[PDB]
Amino acid sequence: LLLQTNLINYVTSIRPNIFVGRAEGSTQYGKWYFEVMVDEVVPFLTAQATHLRVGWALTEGYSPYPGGGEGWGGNGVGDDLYSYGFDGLHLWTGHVARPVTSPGQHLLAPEDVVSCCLDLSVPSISFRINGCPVQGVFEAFNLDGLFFPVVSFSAGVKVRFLLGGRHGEFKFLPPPGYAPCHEAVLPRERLRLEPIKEYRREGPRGPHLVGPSRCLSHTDFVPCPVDTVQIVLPPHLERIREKLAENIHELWALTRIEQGWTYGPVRDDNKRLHPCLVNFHSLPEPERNYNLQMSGETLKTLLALGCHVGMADEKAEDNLKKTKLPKTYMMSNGYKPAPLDLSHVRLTPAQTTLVDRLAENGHNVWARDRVAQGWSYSAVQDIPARRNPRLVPYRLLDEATKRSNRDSLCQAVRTLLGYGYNIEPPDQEPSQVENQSRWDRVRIFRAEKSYTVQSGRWYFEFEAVTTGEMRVGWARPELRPDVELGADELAYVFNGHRGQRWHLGSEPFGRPWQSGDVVGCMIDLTENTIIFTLNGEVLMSDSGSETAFREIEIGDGFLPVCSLGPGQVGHLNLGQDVSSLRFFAICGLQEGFEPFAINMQRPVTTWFSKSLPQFEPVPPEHPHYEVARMDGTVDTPPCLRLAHRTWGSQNSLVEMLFLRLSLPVQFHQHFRCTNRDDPEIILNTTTYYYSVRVFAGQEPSCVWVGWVTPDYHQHDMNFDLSKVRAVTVTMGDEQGNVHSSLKCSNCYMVWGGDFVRISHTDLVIGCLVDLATGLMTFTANGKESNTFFQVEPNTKLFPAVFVLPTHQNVIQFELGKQKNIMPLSAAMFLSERKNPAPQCPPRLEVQMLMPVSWSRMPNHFLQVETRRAGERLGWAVQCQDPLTMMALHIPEENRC
Amino acid sequence: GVEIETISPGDGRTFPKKGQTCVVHYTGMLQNGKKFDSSRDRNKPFKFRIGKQEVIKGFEEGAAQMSLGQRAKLTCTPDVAYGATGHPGVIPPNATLIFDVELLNLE
Amino acid sequence: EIFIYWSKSHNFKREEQNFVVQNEINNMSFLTYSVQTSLIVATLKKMLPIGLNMCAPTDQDLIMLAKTRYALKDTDEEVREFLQNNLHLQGKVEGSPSLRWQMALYRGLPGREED
Repeated sequence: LLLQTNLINYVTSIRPNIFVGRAEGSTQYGKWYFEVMVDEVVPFLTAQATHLRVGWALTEGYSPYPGGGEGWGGNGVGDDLYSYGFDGLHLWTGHVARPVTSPGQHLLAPEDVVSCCLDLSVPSISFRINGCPVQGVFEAFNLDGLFFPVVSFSAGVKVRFLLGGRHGEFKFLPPPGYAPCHEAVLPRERLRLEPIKEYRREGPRGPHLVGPSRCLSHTDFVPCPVDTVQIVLPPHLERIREKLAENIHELWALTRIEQGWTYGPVRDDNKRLHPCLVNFHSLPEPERNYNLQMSGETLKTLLALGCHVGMADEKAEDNLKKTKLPKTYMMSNGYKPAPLDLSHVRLTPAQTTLVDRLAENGHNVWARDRVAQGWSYSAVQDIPARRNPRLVPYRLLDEATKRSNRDSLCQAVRTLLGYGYNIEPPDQEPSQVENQSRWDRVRIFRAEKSYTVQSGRWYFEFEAVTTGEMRVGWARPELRPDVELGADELAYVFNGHRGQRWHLGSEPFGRPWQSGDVVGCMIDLTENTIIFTLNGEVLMSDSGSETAFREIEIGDGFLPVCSLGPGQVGHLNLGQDVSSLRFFAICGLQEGFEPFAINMQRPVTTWFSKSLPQFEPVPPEHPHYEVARMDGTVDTPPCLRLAHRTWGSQNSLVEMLFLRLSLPVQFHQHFRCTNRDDPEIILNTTTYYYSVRVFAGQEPSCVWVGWVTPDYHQHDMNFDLSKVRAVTVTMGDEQGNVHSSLKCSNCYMVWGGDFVRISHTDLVIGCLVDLATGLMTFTANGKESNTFFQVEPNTKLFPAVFVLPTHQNVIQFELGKQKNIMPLSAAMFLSERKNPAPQCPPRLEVQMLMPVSWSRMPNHFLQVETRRAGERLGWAVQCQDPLTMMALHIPEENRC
Repeated sequence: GVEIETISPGDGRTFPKKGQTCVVHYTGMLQNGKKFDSSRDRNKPFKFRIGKQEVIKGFEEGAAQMSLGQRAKLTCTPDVAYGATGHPGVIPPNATLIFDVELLNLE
Repeated sequence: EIFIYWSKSHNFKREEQNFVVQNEINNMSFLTYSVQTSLIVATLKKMLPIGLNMCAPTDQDLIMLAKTRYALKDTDEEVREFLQNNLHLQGKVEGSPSLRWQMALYRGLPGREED
């Protein structure tokens, strides 16, 4: 009942920028192997034991924000269902440690070599320690997102990543069929060790705030071209079917003539003397007409894209000629340009964009075909192993190969343009790659509410390290963390991507910044005005006013606020040291303004918008959702009914709603195996019950009813029971025979569509838990379902319903009892363990999932050092100065 | 009653005979995973003479199997721990304790 | 000097309003009708920080006192001795905290020599 506190170490995580995944028709191999060599570990640098785990993690939810978190903080590899870790004695996942037998087990000590494997084919994550198999395997886990290696550690460790090849030597042969992890660096990046998602990095002059980063989704490795089959070939294309083919029959041959690759009558193409500029008649017939119909195929891509041709001017055939250059002279049947010659011809930007996507659709058809023949990607080419360094979608290819591909089709479209046939751009359709997660877009860093200013004249600077979408300005204390700055009335901010004011909307105001610009924001609360300066020059509106905003009411106060978009960095200088402020004196000093932090001896504490979905109580004043705490008549048990206020109205917000009741039911620490009520059964029972009434009108296929563990942070606006986290930790003997197959998750739910012709009767889904067996059961409408769950001892499980509203009467929690099954209130409250009368005390209240919440930024962060130790030593990690935190633990929610 | 699980091996040669004080730094937790004590927070190693029954029982068959420098984890059942009465205000009745014990020096 | 002659004359202001009305000067594109947009006051507004730069923050107090002097329309020449008679005006950088950070910047300026 009383908030518990303790001192806990800070824990961080480091990964290579190697991401591997699996999907239908993905260009990625599915068998990966990496090692970590432990060099030094101080077992107890603080009171709390030193943290060190290795493992794999997922790119769609493994975000270990420094500081608090699940349980007692110190979240590393294995403190959620997105990471899979190992510490030498235990296998960690879902914040549960499960002992694993290894031959000589012990915590990770100096001179230890941990070999982690991922076969994403079954999905599995094996391990070895010092070359000895670790008898325990994660399996059957979620395969969305991308997997990267990761080590979690507190201060006082030194480790070394071994990625094979020139980044390590593995000390141990990878088990057969596995690929070293250095073969997954994409052709545009360099192998390096980086922290997981971060909101802060150290900078030259001071800390650099960092906005969200864009990680590759597993569907960015599948090449998805435009189908080029269902295209009837037009007359105007077959009319030009030849020259556009003749000009790409030896165009690749033109570059190397009169060089070491100079043709010879004895040989032909592909004989280190390739050119053979004579004609394609001398060349083999199948590849010949294949080249003709490949020129046609490029034109077919032009058709499917939306390119059409039209002839206007003088026929280029007349005013074009073939040039027998002194270069490219050959003895085999005369000399000529290897492709078909062309005179002065130009290309408009429409053709540039068109040839870019035209080359993309060539690469992506080629890659698709190669994958369909089994091939995959590898930064080192292995032909007999059928792996290529270029099996990636065009967007991920390197600029050298992009250009090399673009050259050929640029020549083709150039030859087409010479003949005067129009290259018609297609229609333009604006599309967004990712739309659901609108919240994983913007990070808002504000000063603490304790610094709110209600008077005086204040100043602070913000350096735009990357010209992008960032907003800087002043903000009232009760700033919502989930609205863009200035959209509401709680912020007066400046957006620099294109110069815009923001308060209750947008107005064009000022220049756009470039990289390195310093925006000095200042407020005069005597005149009630806000001024922005860009590099010491005041920004002026078009009307001529020198104040961005005027007539601002002082109100409760104002705070410095900053908003960094995806991939955006910035430096917020509140001015604790005046000399640091670069453009203060030029504009801001003589006018009377003071730096915001002028004697904040300790640097100003800041809070950021933490995009981790927490469950929070439904606000009593909410524009859309209302909760009625209906009491209990004789026929009806106590309820908590959810109603949608604005259904049918114009401003209706219809979206997935993740509801849960505030208090959990805890399972017994030891399990038993190793109408009117019978008083002795009801008093000696451990089965508990609660139902949910899905009212008529609310479609039963849009409701999921059940339980959630206290670590459900998944605000997924497209929910289904295949998007719930899952894993299967399997413990076996020396031979591999299983001894345990524990199945873990965080959402134990049933879909109302399993239970459901016309819908006018409500659906009463009942849920039962046996707290001394660990077994969970559901009843559809009286009939027993076929979904049973088993949960290990001592777990917590909140009641929960996930519903997409389809009626203004959505659902209704019902805290009743069956015959010889106690109600929830008996399980939830200790005082009621023997009371069989259903209750609904004021602590039981429906909570909903909020996408974003404010969170403190730590004053001091861990100092990790990474360096490529050598070609054979591999990448090294080293943290040695300790950091602690005085935690505060909310016991019912199991969070810190 | 007490289940010793080695976390990091010590010497496996010198074991605490009766009458040798044992210096052990430790941390203790209810089986549900909550902490009631650590010596590392106080910052001083805890010394006890084995054979004088100052410590709870399981803590006394338990730190006897350990060797010098070893770090292990003991799981004392209430029979070989406080038991049905408890340590009022610290340990609830009928409780099993888990101790991360590091036997630092003997005497 | 131009500005004090600006304020000390009245018909001159009307003639300025004349010039702006018969000559249709935008008075805005120049800067980027009312006396607010007078180029005299606009130029002095833009040139003011340079002037204030010489006056150290420790002289900010004298100024507040001299505000009274020009309020009662005291003689321009005698303000000199109004300021040598009222000489103990400059305060203490240690005794006044805000000055502890203003005087630092003023002390740091390479063009601002204490000599």
